[PDB]
Amino acid sequence: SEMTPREIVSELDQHIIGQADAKRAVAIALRNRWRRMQLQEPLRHEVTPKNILMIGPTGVGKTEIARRLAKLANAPFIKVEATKFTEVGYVGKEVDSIIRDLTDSAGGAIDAVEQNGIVFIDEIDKICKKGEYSGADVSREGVQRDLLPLVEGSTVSTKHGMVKTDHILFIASGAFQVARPSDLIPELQGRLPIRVELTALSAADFERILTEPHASLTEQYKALMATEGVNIAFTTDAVKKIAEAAFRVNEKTENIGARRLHTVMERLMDKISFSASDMNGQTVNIDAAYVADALGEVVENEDLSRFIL
Amino acid sequence: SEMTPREIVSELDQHIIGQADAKRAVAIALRNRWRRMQLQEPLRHEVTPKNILMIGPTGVGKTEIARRLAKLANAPFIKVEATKFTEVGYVGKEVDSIIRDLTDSAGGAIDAVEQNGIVFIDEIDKICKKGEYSGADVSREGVQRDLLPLVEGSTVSTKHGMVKTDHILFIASGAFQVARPSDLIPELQGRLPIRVELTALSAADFERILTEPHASLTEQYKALMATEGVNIAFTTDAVKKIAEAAFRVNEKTENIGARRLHTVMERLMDKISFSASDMNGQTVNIDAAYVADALGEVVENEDLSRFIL
Amino acid sequence: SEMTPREIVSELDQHIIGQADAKRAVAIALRNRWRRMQLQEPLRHEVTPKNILMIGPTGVGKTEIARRLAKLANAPFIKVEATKFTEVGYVGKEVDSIIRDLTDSAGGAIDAVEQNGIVFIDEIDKICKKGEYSGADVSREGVQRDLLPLVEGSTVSTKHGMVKTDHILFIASGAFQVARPSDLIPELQGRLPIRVELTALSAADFERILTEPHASLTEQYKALMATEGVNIAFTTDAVKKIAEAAFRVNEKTENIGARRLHTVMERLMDKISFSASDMNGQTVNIDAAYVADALGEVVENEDLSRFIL
Amino acid sequence: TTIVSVRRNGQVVVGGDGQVSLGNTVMKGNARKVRRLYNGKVLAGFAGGTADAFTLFELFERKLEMHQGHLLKSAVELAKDWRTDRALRKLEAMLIVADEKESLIITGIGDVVQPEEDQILAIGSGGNYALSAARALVENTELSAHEIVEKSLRIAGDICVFTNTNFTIEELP
Amino acid sequence: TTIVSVRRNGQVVVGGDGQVSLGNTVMKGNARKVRRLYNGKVLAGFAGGTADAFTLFELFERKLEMHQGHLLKSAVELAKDWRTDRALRKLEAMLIVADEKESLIITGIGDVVQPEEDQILAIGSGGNYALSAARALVENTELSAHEIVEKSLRIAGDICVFTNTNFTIEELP
Ligand SMILES: Nc1ncnc2c1ncn2[C@@H]1O[C@H](COP(=O)(O)OP(=O)(O)O)[C@@H](O)[C@H]1O
Ligand SMILES: Nc1ncnc2c1ncn2[C@@H]1O[C@H](COP(=O)(O)OP(=O)(O)O)[C@@H](O)[C@H]1O
Ligand SMILES: Nc1ncnc2c1ncn2[C@@H]1O[C@H](COP(=O)(O)OP(=O)(O)O)[C@@H](O)[C@H]1O
Ligand SMILES: [Mg+2]
Ligand SMILES: [Mg+2]
Ligand SMILES: [Mg+2]
Ligand SMILES: [Mg+2]
Ligand SMILES: [Mg+2]
Ligand SMILES: [Mg+2]
Ligand SMILES: [Mg+2]
Ligand SMILES: [Mg+2]
Repeated sequence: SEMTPREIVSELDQHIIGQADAKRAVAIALRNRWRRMQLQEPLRHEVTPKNILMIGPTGVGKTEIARRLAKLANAPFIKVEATKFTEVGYVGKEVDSIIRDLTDSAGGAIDAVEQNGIVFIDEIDKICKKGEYSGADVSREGVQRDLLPLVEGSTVSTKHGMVKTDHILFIASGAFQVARPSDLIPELQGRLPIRVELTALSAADFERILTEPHASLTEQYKALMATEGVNIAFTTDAVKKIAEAAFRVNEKTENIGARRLHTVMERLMDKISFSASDMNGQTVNIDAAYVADALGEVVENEDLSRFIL
Repeated sequence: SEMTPREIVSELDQHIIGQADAKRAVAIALRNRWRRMQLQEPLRHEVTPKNILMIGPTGVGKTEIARRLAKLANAPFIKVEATKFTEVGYVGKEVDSIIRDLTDSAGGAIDAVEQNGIVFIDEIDKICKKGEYSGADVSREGVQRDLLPLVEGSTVSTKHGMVKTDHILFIASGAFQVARPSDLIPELQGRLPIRVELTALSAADFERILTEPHASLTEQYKALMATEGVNIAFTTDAVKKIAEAAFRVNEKTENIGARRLHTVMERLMDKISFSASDMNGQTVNIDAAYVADALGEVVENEDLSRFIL
Repeated sequence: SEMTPREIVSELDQHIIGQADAKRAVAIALRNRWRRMQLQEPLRHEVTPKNILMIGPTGVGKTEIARRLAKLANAPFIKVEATKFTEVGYVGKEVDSIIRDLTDSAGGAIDAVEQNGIVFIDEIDKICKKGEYSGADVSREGVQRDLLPLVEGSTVSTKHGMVKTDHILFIASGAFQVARPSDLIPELQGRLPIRVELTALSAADFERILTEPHASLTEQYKALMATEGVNIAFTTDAVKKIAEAAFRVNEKTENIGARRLHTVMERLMDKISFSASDMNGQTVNIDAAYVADALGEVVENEDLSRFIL
Repeated sequence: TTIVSVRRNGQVVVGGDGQVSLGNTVMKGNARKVRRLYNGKVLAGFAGGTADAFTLFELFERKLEMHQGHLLKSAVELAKDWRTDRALRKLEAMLIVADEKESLIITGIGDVVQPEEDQILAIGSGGNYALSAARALVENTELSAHEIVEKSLRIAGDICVFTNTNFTIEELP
Repeated sequence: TTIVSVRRNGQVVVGGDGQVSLGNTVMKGNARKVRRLYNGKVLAGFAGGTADAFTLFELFERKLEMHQGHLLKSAVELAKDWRTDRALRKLEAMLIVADEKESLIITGIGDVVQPEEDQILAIGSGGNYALSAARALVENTELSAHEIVEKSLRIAGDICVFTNTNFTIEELP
C-alpha cells in the first residue's frame, strides 16, 4: 500500500548523506498519512499531522529532505520564505497565498492538496525577536500570527474551490543561531511538536556527496562531457581534494554548506567545459595534480586589519 | 545541432570588443543547454544552469554580451534593474513579475521560456549593504530574498499558464565599487557559481569599437548620409581623435564607458546631419582637421574650487 | 517622401519665434526617422534615435516645439511631468504607463507608436538631487531608474498588445537652475546625447509673438470680436506696449515667460470682450492710449520690507 | 574593576576582580566579570557601566553567532555599527576578548585594538596597575600565563579602591 | 598624534607617529595613522578620536570609489554632506589626503582646505610643531620631502606628550 519508515529512509539515503534524525522524523510523518486513512470515520478526521521543525545550518540538507520526501510520495509540494510576508499591501502578499500557490501547482486537485500536501516554511527563525536592530518587530510577530490559522486548521478560498488545511503536513526550518525555538509564539510552538536537529557537514561527508548520491556532481559532469564525446574519470584522491578545498573556504570565509561543492567544481571544470568540443574521442583523467592546478591557491587574501587600530 | 563554445565566442566577437572572459563564460553556459537535453530522463532534469555574475564598470559590455548571446540562441530574453523591486504595493512590483514579463515577450511559448529563457538582473550590487546612508536596508536584503525563489527553482503563474524557473539561465551584474560579491546573501552567493570580470575600455579599444563591430557607429553614419546622397569616409586619424576625445572626457568628468562615443559622434556629425539634403552627389572626408574643428576644445571648465576654502 | 531639416525649421518658424538651436535639433531628429527606414534589414534596426535634452526657462517654447513637431509629422505624441512618478502605489502610477497612455492616444496603432512616437518628459531636472530639503531623494533617483528601461529599449504590455520602445524619440526638459545635466545618472546621461539650450524671451521677441505666428493672440482676438460684428485693429505702438508690460511684470515679480502675454491681453481686452455684443457694426482701434488706460499702472506694490529689520 | 589577559606558551588567560561599587560604597564583591562565549571557546572580560558592559558583551556574542565565531571578523563588524550615519548610541564600557588565535579589546565607542608583542591587554580603573605587574612578570620571569594573571590582579587590587581580591580567571586550554 | 605632509621634487610624502593614548596614559605605541587608499594611489593620514578618525577615513574612501578616484572632487562631495539640512553628525577628527596632483586636509565638520605654497600640511596635537620644523627645512634646505617628514615628525615628538617616535611614512613615487 505504501512504504514503511525504514523503506522511506532508504529511499532518502539515495539522495541525502547523513541527517539520520531528520530523515527518520519525516518518514514517520509520511507513514502516518497512511496509518490514518486506515481508520474509521470518527478518528480519521480527529487525528492530525505532527508538524516538524528542522534546526540546522545553511545548505546541509533541510530542504532536500523535504523536497525528496514529497517527490517519493507524489505529494503537492511548496517552499516559501517566512520573511516574504513581513509587510503586506495586496492579495498575493498574504499567508493565505501559500495554499493558493500549492493548489495551483497541483492543477487544482483539491483532494490531493488536502490529503497530503506539504508546506515547507523556510527561515522561520527570521520572524522572531532577534538582535536590537529590530525595527518592525510587530511585523514578524505578525506573520507568526498569520501562520497560526493555517497550521491550526482552516479553509482558504482558491479559484479552484475551497480547501481545508487540517491535514496538510507543515515543515519549518531555521539555524536559530541567535533565536531559540522557544521564542516562537506559544500557539505555533505547540503546533510544531517534533524538533529535529541537522548537523554541519564535514569534509568526509563532502567526499561522499560528490559521488554516492544518485546524479551526484561527479556523475553529472561525466555525463555532460560524454555528450561532447569526452570520457572523464575522477580518482579517489581528486574527489578528496575537491572536498577539502570546499570545506576549507566555507571555514575561512562564508559558510554556504554543500553548495560550496558546486562553486568549486565549476572553478575546476572550467577548462574542459570549454574545450570539450575540440577533444572528442579523448579521455580525461582528473587526478590530484589536475585538481591542485585547477583550484589555484588559497581563495583570496584574508585582509581585515585595514579597519583595526 | 548547435554552435560550440569556440563558435559562440566568434559570433560575439563580431559585436563585442575585448571581454574575452565574459564571452567565454556565457558560451560555456549556452553550450550546456545543448549538453543536457542530450541526456536521459533522470539526469536531464537534475542538471541545472550555472548562473553568472559579471563584475565590471559602466558601459563596458555586460549587457551587450547577454543581449547578443540570447539573440544568437533565439532565447526569450529579459533585462531588469535589481533596484526596481525596492518596495512593493501591487502585483506588477513583485519579483514574480520578471517571469510574466519574460513569458509575455515570447508570446506565451512556455516550452521556450523554461528550456532557454535568459534573465539579466542588472545592478545587483545596488541591493546590498553599502554606505552609511542605508535608510531602508531591510528592503534591499528583501529583494535578494525575493530572487532566491526564482534562482533556486520554482513555479510562477502567468496568464499563459504555469512556468518553472528550474532551467532558466540567470546573469547578474555590478561594478561592486563599494560592495563585494561576498556581501550578497549565502543562498544567492551559492547560486551564482561563476564570477567573470569585465575591464574598463581604453582609447585603443574605443578606436576598434568605432569601426570593427558589425553596424558600428562609423558604418551607421555612412549609411545614414548615403540615404541623402552624400558619401562620407572616416580616415584612420579621424577615428583615433574621436576615440581620444571620448576616453578623455570619460576620464576628466563622468565616466559612461562606450556610450561616450555616441555623445561625441553626435557632437561631430552635427553639421553634416543638418546639411546632408543640400549636399547630394558630394562626398565628405572626415579627417583629423575636420574632427579637431567639430569637437571644439576641452569639454567645459573643471571648476570646483568654488566650494574650497 | 518627407520634409528636410531646412523645411521642418521653416514649418516651425511659423509657430515659434527664436530658439533656432532647439528647432534645428528636432528637425535633425525627425529627418533621421526618414533616413533609417531607407536602410536595409540589418542596420534599419540597429540605428536608434538620438534623444534630446532642452535646457531653458519657463514658457519660452520647449513644449511648443516638441508639440508642433509631432503635429507636422503626424506622430503619436505625449507629454508627462517627470515628478508625477515620485511615489507609486498602483498600476497607473508607474513609468510603463507612459507607453500605454501614448498607445491609447493613437487608438492602438502599434506600428505608428513604435515607428515614430514621441515622448516629452517635462521637468526632468526636478528628479535630481537639488537643495538640502531633499526628503525622499531615493524616490527621485528612482524614477530616473524607471525611465532607463524605456529610453534604453524595452517592451511594455498594453491592452492593445505589446509595444517596443526602441525607436520612440524621447525629448526631456529643464531649467536646471540649481541642478546640472551631469547630475542625472550615467545611463540616462548617455541616452540624452543632444543638449540644446533655449533662451529667455525679450520684449522685442514678445512683440513678434503677438502678431507673426499663425493664430497669434492678436489674430485670435480679431477673429473673436469679428464674430460679434466688431472690427478691431492693433497699432504697432499698441503691440509694443503690451509686450513691454508683459516683459515688465515677468521681471519685477514672477517670470512665467510668454504666458504673461495671455495674462496681459486678457486684462486689456476685458472691456471690449464684455460690450462686443452691444457694439456691432463698429470698429475699434487699439492704440497706445487705449493700452495705457486698460493696463492701469504698475502691477501691485513691491512690498517685502515687512519682514526686514 | 580590573581585567587583564596574558598569552604565552600556547596558553591564553583572562581574569578579573569581583568588586561592584556604587559610588564610593561596595555593593557586591563576588561578581564574575569574565565569561565564556561561543560554545565556551572564546574568553571575554568587561569593564565600565554594569548595564553598558553587559549590552556590549551581548552585542558581541550575537556577532560571533552570525559568523563562524571568528574573533577578528566579529570585532570588526561590531565596530562597524558605530562607523555609520545612524549614530548607534555609545556604550560606556570595554571588552577584552580572546581565543586560541588572537586577543583584542573592544570599546563601546566603536574601535578594535590589538596587543603589541607581549600579548597583554588590560582594561578598567585598575587596568594599568595589573598591566605593569604583568609586563614586568613577562619580561623577567618564566611564570605561566595563568600565574601572571592572578599575581597582577592581586597587585592591582591592592592599589585601586574599586578592585577587590575576588578573582575569576578563565583560560583556554 | 602628529601628521605632516611635504610635496617637493615631484614627490609626495605623508607620515605620522604611532602613539595611541587614553587620557594621560599610553595604550599602544605602534599604530599606523597613515594608509594607502584607492588601489594604493592616494595617501591618507588621520588624527583625533580613534573611532571618529576611522569613520572619516572610511567615508572618504567610499567617495574615491564613486568617482574616478579624483582627490579634489571626492573631498568636495564628502564635505557637501555636512552642508545640508540633514545635520550629518560631526566627527571629531581630521584627514590629510594627497596624491600625484594635490594635497588636502578634510575635517569631520565639513570643510576642505588646500596648502599655501610650500605644499605642507599638518594636523593633530603635535601638528604645528612638525609644521614649523618643516617650513624651516623647506625654505633653507635641499633635503628630500621624505627626509623633511621624518625629521619634523621626530622634532614634534620631542615636544608633544601625545606624539611618540614610532613613525609610519608613506610616499607616492
Ligand atoms: N546532506 C546532503 N546530502 C546531499 N546533498 C546535500 C546535502 N545537504 C545539502 N545538499 C545539497 O546542497 C544544496 C543546498 O540544499 P539545501 O536543502 O537548500 O540545504 P538547506 O535546506 O539547509 O538550506 C542542494 O542542491 C543539495 O543537493
Ligand atoms: N566591449 C564593447 N564592445 C562594443 N560595444 C560596446 C562595448 N561595451 C559597451 N558597448 C556599447 O556601449 C553601450 C552600452 O552597453 P552596456 O551593455 O549597457 O554596457 P554595461 O552592460 O556595462 O552597462 C551599448 O550600446 C554597446 O553597444
Ligand atoms: N518662442 C515662442 N514662440 C511663440 N510662442 C511661444 C514661445 N515660447 C512660449 N510660447 C507660448 O507660451 C506658452 C507656453 O509654452 P511652453 O511650451 O509650455 O514653454 P515651456 O516648454 O518652456 O514650459 C504656449 O502657449 C506658447 O504658445
Ligand atoms: Mg537554507
Ligand atoms: Mg539562510
Ligand atoms: Mg550598466
Ligand atoms: Mg549604473
Ligand atoms: Mg515648462
Ligand atoms: Mg516649471
Ligand atoms: Mg582594592
Ligand atoms: Mg612625545
